[PDB]
Amino acid sequence: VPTPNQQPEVLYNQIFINNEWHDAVSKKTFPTVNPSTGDVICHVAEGDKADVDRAVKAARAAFQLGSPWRRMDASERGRLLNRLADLIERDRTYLAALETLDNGKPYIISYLVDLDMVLKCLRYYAGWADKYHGKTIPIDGDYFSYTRHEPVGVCGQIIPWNFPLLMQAWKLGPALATGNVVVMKVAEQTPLTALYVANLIKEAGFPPGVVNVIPGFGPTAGAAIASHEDVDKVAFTGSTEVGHLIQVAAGKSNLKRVTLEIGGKSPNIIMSDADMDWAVEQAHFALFFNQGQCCCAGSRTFVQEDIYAEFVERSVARAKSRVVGNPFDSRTEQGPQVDETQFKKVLGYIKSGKEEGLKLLCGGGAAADRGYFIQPTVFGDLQDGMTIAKEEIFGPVMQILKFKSMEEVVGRANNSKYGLAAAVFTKDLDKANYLSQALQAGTVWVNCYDVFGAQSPFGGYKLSGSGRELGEYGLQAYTEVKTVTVRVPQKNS
Amino acid sequence: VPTPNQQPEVLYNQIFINNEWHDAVSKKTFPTVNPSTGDVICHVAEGDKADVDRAVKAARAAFQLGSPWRRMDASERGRLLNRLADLIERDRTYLAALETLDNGKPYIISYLVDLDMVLKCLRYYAGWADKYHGKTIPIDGDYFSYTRHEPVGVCGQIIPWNFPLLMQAWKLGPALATGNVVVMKVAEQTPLTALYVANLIKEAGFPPGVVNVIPGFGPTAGAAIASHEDVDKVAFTGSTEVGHLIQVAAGKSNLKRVTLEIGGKSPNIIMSDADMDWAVEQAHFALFFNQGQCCCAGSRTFVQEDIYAEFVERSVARAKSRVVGNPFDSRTEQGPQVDETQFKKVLGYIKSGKEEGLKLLCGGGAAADRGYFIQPTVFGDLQDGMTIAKEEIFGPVMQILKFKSMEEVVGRANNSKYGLAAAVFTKDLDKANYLSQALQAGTVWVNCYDVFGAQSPFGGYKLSGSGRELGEYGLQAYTEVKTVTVRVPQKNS
Amino acid sequence: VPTPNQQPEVLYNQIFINNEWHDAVSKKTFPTVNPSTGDVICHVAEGDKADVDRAVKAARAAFQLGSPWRRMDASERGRLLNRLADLIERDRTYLAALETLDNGKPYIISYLVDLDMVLKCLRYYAGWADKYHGKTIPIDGDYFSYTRHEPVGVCGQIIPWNFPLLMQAWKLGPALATGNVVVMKVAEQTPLTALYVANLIKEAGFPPGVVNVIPGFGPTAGAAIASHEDVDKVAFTGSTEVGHLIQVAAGKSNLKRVTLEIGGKSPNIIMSDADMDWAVEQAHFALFFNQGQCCCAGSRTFVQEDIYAEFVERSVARAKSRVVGNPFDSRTEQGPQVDETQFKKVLGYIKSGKEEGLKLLCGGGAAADRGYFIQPTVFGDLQDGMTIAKEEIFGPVMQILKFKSMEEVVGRANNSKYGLAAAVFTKDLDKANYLSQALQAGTVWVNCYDVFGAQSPFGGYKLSGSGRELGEYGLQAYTEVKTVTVRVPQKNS
Amino acid sequence: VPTPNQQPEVLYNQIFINNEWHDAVSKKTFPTVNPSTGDVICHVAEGDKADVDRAVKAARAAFQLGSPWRRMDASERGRLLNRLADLIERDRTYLAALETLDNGKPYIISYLVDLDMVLKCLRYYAGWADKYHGKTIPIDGDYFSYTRHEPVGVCGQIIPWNFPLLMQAWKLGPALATGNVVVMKVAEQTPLTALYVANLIKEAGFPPGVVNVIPGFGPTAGAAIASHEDVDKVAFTGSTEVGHLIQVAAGKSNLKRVTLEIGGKSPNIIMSDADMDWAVEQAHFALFFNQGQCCCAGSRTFVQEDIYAEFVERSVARAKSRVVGNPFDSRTEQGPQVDETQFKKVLGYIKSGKEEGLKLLCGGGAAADRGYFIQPTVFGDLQDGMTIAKEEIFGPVMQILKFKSMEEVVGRANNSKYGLAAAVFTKDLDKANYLSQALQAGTVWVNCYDVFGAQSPFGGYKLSGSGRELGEYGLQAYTEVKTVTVRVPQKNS
Ligand SMILES: NC(=O)c1ccc[n+]([C@@H]2O[C@H](COP(=O)([O-])OP(=O)(O)OC[C@H]3O[C@@H](n4cnc5c(N)ncnc54)[C@H](O)[C@@H]3O)[C@@H](O)[C@H]2O)c1
Ligand SMILES: [Sm+3]
Ligand SMILES: [Sm+3]
Ligand SMILES: [Sm+3]
Ligand SMILES: [Sm+3]
Repeated sequence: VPTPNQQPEVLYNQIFINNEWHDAVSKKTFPTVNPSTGDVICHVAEGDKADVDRAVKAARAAFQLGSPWRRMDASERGRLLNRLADLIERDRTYLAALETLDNGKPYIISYLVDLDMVLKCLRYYAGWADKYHGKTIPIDGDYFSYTRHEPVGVCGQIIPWNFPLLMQAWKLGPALATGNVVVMKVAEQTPLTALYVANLIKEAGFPPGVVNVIPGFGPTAGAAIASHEDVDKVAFTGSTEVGHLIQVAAGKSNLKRVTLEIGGKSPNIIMSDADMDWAVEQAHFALFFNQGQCCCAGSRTFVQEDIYAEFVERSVARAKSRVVGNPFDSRTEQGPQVDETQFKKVLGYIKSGKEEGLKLLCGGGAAADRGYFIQPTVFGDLQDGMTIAKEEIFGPVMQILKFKSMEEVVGRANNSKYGLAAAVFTKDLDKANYLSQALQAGTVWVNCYDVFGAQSPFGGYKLSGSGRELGEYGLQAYTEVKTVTVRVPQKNS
Repeated sequence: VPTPNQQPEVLYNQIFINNEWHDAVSKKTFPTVNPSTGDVICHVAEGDKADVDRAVKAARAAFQLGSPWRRMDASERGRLLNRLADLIERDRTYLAALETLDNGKPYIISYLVDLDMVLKCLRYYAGWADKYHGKTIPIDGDYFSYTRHEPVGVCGQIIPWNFPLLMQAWKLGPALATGNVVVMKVAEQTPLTALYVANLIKEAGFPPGVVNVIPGFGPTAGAAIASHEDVDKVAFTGSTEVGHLIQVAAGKSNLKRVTLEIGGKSPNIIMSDADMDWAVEQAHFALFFNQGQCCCAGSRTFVQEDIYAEFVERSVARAKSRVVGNPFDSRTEQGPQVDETQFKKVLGYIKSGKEEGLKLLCGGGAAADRGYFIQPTVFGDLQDGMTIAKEEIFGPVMQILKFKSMEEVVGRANNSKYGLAAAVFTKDLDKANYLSQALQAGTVWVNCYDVFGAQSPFGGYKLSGSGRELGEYGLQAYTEVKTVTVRVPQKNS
Repeated sequence: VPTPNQQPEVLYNQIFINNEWHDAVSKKTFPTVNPSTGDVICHVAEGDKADVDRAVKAARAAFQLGSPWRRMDASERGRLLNRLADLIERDRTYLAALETLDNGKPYIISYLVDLDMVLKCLRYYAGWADKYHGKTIPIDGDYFSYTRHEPVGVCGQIIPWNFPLLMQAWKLGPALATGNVVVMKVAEQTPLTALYVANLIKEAGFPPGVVNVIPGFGPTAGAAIASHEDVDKVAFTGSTEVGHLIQVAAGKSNLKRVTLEIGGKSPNIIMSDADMDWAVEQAHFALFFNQGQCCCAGSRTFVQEDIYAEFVERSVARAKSRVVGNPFDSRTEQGPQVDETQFKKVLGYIKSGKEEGLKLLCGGGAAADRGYFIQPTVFGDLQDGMTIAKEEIFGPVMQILKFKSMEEVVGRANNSKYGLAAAVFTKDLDKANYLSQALQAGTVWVNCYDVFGAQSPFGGYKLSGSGRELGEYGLQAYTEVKTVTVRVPQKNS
Repeated sequence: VPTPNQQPEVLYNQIFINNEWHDAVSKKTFPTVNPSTGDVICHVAEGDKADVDRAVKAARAAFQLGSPWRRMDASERGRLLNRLADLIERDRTYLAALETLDNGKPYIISYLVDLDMVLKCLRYYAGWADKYHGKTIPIDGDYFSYTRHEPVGVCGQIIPWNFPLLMQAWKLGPALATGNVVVMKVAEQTPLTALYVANLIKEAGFPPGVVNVIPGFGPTAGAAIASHEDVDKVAFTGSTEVGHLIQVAAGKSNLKRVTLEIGGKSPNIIMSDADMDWAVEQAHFALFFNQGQCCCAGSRTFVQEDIYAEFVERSVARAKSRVVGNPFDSRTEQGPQVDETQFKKVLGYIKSGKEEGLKLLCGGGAAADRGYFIQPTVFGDLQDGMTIAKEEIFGPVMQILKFKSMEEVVGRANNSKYGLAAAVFTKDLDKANYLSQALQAGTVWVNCYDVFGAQSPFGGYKLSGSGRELGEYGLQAYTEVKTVTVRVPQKNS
């Protein structure tokens, strides 16, 4: 991994509309902070409804029948998505460092994980551009019926701050591959990298208006997109709380298509026959990954009684060794929580757990006096009714529950409003299969966790979402089907 | 066509839950009227939230992992759907007669069109039960990734009164084929036929709880389903106005999946090289079909100037010959409008058109003093800004507009909030191709209209809906994808 | 199971062409024998090239563009396939008894297994008729490219005698569902049942010429189809030896499409962790099923040393209790071998095994002096180089080999020219996964054997075939793709 | 178009096996000639059975389970294909020049057409690598059935000389995208470019043994692959004559999978309402393109009598202006015929036509005394029974036939053993629709010709082939389906 620049230059910090950078109509700006220090990195333009409106107009124009983007070859769309990937790889070290600076996650991770996954995502959807065929349908009568899978139109895409570059990639990949136009609202906590990529979009040769990126706040620029009378589809990734708002906004207005990838409280079921060493390390990763700031985190580790104590002993030991520190330090495994708000938020949960009567196995407190660092906390002997066993903590706080039978664990694991993911650690074939099928989750990892693939769909089962976001499934939400039934002289098979 | 019984006996008039008939919790009932006479056919149980809740519980139970329906083989689901089809065909004369008595549409149509389309739909989806495969995905790393296309859960389906039996079949086919459970709310204006088929479902051998039919009112039983914390998905077909409500209800509550098949103001573009005889008859059919009570009706007939006068003269002549009368009379082409409220509503539009300054070419008034009959009205020389040229009349009121160029007609045709369908009559290949691609509609009929096929998707492009309802596409909304990524010792191609 | 008629009346015994029964052009006939007695059931007309040519002519005519069959709705094709299934079910008792009478297999099997699987197959493909869509392709340039999945043409289908009715159904289902015409050659050992179904085809309402069934001999009628200048595609199921002949014939002549489903030597790998009770019973079933006359039979039972002795002991015990007798007796598990030729052939193999130096664990000799009955033989301590461990015996002769490691078993199991199927019995997830992927077989059963599903494909990996025969895959070989690229004034997404 | 090097350096002229260049086992070589001069470009190694065997071994090893290639991620396969495309583009000018030097086609065409199509094809299939999913099948009973789309194995691919680089790309694209290994036999008349790309494969980072290129002769190296006991599948593109041989070879040997892309005699139907200017130029292109050396050339131009005379007059004038000359001259439209053998072969046909009694409208003779140049010949008033109207000329010799009705032209156009392509020029929608469905051709071009797209399949209907070569269809032939049915404790929907 290339040596990063612990202070990457911030080259772009405005609103990107029509391959041009401009300030907010109000000239307002908001600060972005480096979570590791608490110092302001720079000031980004504060987009609002006016800027959203301007962007939507730009996007609508770019989507007009006969525009370069509409007329462009599907193959060339894939070409552009690949060119974008190339530029991103060219600037891999810069983007990784900027990501870590803006987000807090370990540089090594931003580089080897995030950027790799961004590249693999864009490159994956570049190949889908000219392969998402429609169908010729054998209708009754003397007709020739077929379907056109055309773009849904102007797509509003709102993303969170946990995986800035990646969440952007997840949205842009299928949207652009299907020939859609975009008006994206990036998280105010981490806007720096998306803006840089926005410029790479221009450099890649994307037609003006195709991708519009607007930095700003939620109920401001985000809501402006959600209830816009000219945004055809909205893709939202964030809190379940805001998810409700997004959906309600669509109903009250444009009646635009909605897809939501939201919160979770994923159960991590460990059976007695599970390989301990593996089950332990993966259980650690499943929850602490990305400062515990992951939607599909295994927030409820259900360990079978026969191995509970042992597992617990090992989980605590691993949490005890987990190195928290400067994101840029090669040996730092845990960086700071994205921001103070999230910092105090997490601590509030640690407080709740202790108060509701939980076995605090690892120190639940700040790890430093400067950045927003929190100690890898592990709570033992959890009860389903406890807040920390119900609510998404989104911080390095592990919950370890004990179960006896599978009949029992299935019911318990499924007893949640969330249903984004789950995992099963077992050596037995039948137990793996039975559980996979019984768990009401968008993704069930067997003998592993957090395994993401551009080719495999991701999504929620209940209040954790609707619609899938990767693979061929990711193209569906970005397609408007058109049936054309033509009368023919005489139909034949 | 078998001679019907002008007065079919109403055998079922209660709430169907768990293969059993019960009265409403409140014991309240509401009358159902025969639009041809204005007399009450009988009184149906008035379902409300309480009944909806009891139906949802029955549905949830039927969906329980390990229940007969869950464990049932996909093939047997197809068997049950076919069995249902057979029983419906067995009772074809009865159901067509009852349909006509409760709805108003001509008996010949109920029999040859509706009932035929009902059978073709169910029989089509019976074949999909065991064929909607999931996928094995070539993911990166040593894993085995695949997807499970599982049922979405408890499906709430709300249908209108224009095609009672058909709208029900449109909903039940894909829902049942995919292994889902149903809580259906039937239109208060025409509940009788749905209830009969409800019992046929029991007789077919469908497990109790799988399909629950609730007769009642909209803001009552309908809203109860839309905002239910235990209904996983809602499928709505009705007005765009109510559609907003359905979507907002979902966001404020369960965040359930939503699909909307709503209103329209479909344009019927007639080019000068169109075969007159055909273009005229089909343009007549396009708007007057089913008492003009059709979502995708060609409510805006744009005739190219070069043939405008001639076309209009023939349109009016055709309207003048259109026989309005007793739906049971074999020569009756037009029955009465579903109910007085719709009656008064249609006349209100004829009034608007006149006042807005339109060429009333065919008498716009009642056609009788008994039932709810209205004269096949034809308005000529319409202007896009006129209400009747903007709003969905849903009655036998034809609007004929004139255009010069295609560039112009494309823009005008597309100038609408709706986008459910459209059609183009031409002998020219390039004009057919160009327009079909240019019209923002879920269905574009070329040289025909109202051609529906169980195998071809149907849906709206803007405020006319979201999601498709037929063909393979009709299965999507009823599927919940599950990605199972299993770690393997060593992956190989 | 309905009490059969020990002596079913043979109603049809000629050549079926154009919904009509006629004798062979030569008026020749050949006898069909009841293997349980050795007595002639009746005499069937002997078709040859002359009759095949007449049939092909009939088929070609029925395939003419504009014929009722070509113009027929895809849904109607499905309707006809369903009608055929219904009639077959109506005559289930008769067909089962006739099957047993002419084949030898136990009546209970013919009824509960064969006939059920025939119904399930036809019913499955009925649903495929109107669902095998083509595609609209997003080609570069101003074009509208799409594909038509049309019938391949005149299909010659040659079947074996092991599962008469079933093999017929496997061929007819996909052929007719895709709109093709048929020229079928039925096994001279068991032509009776196929002929009866042939007439049910007529009764179902199938257009004349669409399905032509020709009873006769191999190098006679079979070869006549194989090298016919007007047969578009040949589907063969038989011996690997004849398979070579069929493909060579195609290349020599019409260059028609070829698919072969041939012989096997399927390995059954039982690992130490396997549940004995089940592994032993399924291992018994995997080999002895249908008088050991099954292409995918587990002809090489590789038992892991740690449980070899124990396993063998039980295999033998089960072999010893295996009831061989009158197919019509409820207690009969094993009927006679199809015919004398196969009887002597099987005995030859038992002879071989003994001479090759094998542990004869169960008597390898005739079980009666009347019909063609053979004692369920079990050979222990087999060596890969032994003929009985190499060649397809096709009789109740069990081979039990011993293995130590997976690495070793994989290589050994794969060391065969055949590759039709394999099975793995384990409780371990990783072993199941690893083996499934490592075994070069068209079907790998895990913890079960001979599990067939109309929805899952079946086929060979090497000298055991080419192409798949069930599920959606079974439609491929019966489809001819046509790309239509039309010039459009202006292409848009 | 960059100025080429009229004498590009030949850097590679040996056999490529294991990313290494070696001479033939016999040390024999054969000359490769420049058709424009008749002078020898250089000497290439003459591969034979021995070298094929060597290559097969290399490929077999590269395909071993656990190999870098077998273990490689499908995405990485796509990455390698894209890497190869980049290297090919990097050397576009060199490759174009070398292609022209060894083939004879105009440099401008090699550059803007051939190389462009080469890049487009490879880049297209790069995207397929991780997208050709298998499926999870809803089988009956307590099982989990799914399919694995695995590589077929060692693929032998034999290509002709008309589009050297492109034919290679058509084979390599799907083969490599699906994870297969290759043993390719390149045309003795034009081996130079394939060999250079062979080295670029090495440079791209492809594992050794994955692609082996062998220059040599047909009945020698070609047949050695066709009848190899270890080549799992053979893909052939060449003459129908040799096609028979290839298929026969497969049947006599390994029983390997076969796909043939062979000769044609495509009809070009021009209706009276066809735009003359366009129909005339397209008709010219359709036959003369690539020195008339194109499999799907419109060698039977059926002009509707009403426009016959006029069309012919225009066709002749066009042929009369067609510039034949030095392939490297910007003004050259027609280069020399690949080789003397083909040169005399074409002249033989011109002699035939004259003798058969045809209207020689344009000089049917050599165009120069140096290279292999032939004058753009046009024969008028052709009769279906004439040799030149039946046999593939494969040179610049146009056949113009006259027809009266559609019914007539359909039957005539279809009266051929070939069925590779066809075209229809009409302004009428119904005529276009009717004919497209009526013509038995793998591709029917409407108002255009020779329009190829990596996304749309190409193939023959009769003696012109079997199987398709582009789009998703191109992956089918390179996939081996494996059904894995696992027993599960309890199956649920
Ligand atoms: N893959 C499968 O689906 C499948 C299924 C069942 C059986 N089989 C295989 O079939 C064989 C058992 O059946 P069989 O003894 O009847 O096979 P067989 O080769 O002797 O003959 C089978 C069919 O082909 C015909 N035929 C025979 N010789 C012919 C020739 N020279 N040219 C053209 N047609 C000819 C026969 O008359 C009969 O109709 C075994 O190899 C078994 O494994 C395969
Ligand atoms: Sm927030
Ligand atoms: Sm209402
Ligand atoms: Sm034989
Ligand atoms: Sm040759």
